[PDB]
Amino acid sequence: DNVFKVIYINPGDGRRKMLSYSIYNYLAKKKYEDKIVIYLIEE
Amino acid sequence: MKFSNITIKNFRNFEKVNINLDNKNVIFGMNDIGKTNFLYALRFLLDKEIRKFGFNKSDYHKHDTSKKIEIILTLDLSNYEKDEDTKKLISVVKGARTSANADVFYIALESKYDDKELYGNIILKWGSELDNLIDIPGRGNINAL
Amino acid sequence: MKFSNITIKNFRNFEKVNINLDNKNVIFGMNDIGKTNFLYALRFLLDKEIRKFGFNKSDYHKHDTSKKIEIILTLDLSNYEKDEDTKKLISVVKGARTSANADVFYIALESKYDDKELYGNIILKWGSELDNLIDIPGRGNINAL
Ligand SMILES: Nc1ncnc2c1ncn2[C@@H]1O[C@H](COP(=O)(O)OP(=O)(O)OP(=O)(O)O)[C@@H](O)[C@H]1O
Ligand SMILES: [Mg+2]
Ligand SMILES: [Mg+2]
Repeated sequence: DNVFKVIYINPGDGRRKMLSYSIYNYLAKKKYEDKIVIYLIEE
Repeated sequence: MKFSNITIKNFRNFEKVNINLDNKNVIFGMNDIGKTNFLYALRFLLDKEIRKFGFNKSDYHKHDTSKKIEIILTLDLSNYEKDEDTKKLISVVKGARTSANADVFYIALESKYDDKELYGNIILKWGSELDNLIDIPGRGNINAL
Repeated sequence: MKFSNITIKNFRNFEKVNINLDNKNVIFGMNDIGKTNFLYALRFLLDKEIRKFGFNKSDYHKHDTSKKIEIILTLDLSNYEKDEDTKKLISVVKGARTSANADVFYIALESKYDDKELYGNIILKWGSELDNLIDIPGRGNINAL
């Protein structure tokens, strides 16, 4: 857990999913510089 | 029996829209454009599981309650002699049709807000003329639609 | 002014129950016999948000579903021009009451199972006499009660 950080993504509507992508990419850019980030996107 | 038209006034992102229809309808468009809000205007008109909760403040156009919500659906009944769904309509609405060969029918919804109760009541009407809609009879939680 | 009597004629646990009441009343007893179905008889009469879902098959006595659910509440309006709540009742009831009996009020609930759509519809009536109870008028989802 000191190496890999896993971000699992599973989803009015439409823009909330893109806003969740912006939140997940902002958290991966900010809080996870020292980790290897693996995205797991489900549909 | 055929769907002909729907007219939506002051419901969510629709200020005044008029859409001709049919039996088979396919709705498409962009994101945040109102495809789900178009289908929920049919849910408030015809489905009794949503109509019993009433309207909130957020169901009004740009959130102000000084304008009433009016949704009118038009049906065509020109094939009464061949279709059984037309007789399924006419056997419940046996008093409100005006002329002897009335081929149109109108099912309408009106809603006016109450600021003290903070509640939006839904009143439904039907008939054959647009200026002579009568109230739907009902007893308890069941009306005739 | 004062609650006098409740009569639960058919409900979940009750076969024929007639309880004298008052203002400020406390119900107690053993476990698993009643006394939250007593409180559900008052939520089905006077609370709109419990009343709007109707009755199921399990709300009838011993799942018999051929009897009529009837819940009658008697109110005593003997004191006039002393309490504001009696004027609050009489200004909404209009003239369903009679000047021969200007002292008692009956708010009743009746329910019969449809047994085709599988739904028990709740029809509410109010009146000054126990025979000849007329229906409570309502416009949309809003009752006069
Ligand atoms: N009361 C209202 N007044 C004004 N605009 C409203 C109101 N309620 C919703 N909207 C607008 O409608 C949008 C939501 O529309 P809706 O969810 O129907 O879109 P959609 O086309 O079904 O989206 P998608 O296909 O991307 O799921 C909101 O983002 C807002 O712009
Ligand atoms: Mg949508
Ligand atoms: Mg209990």
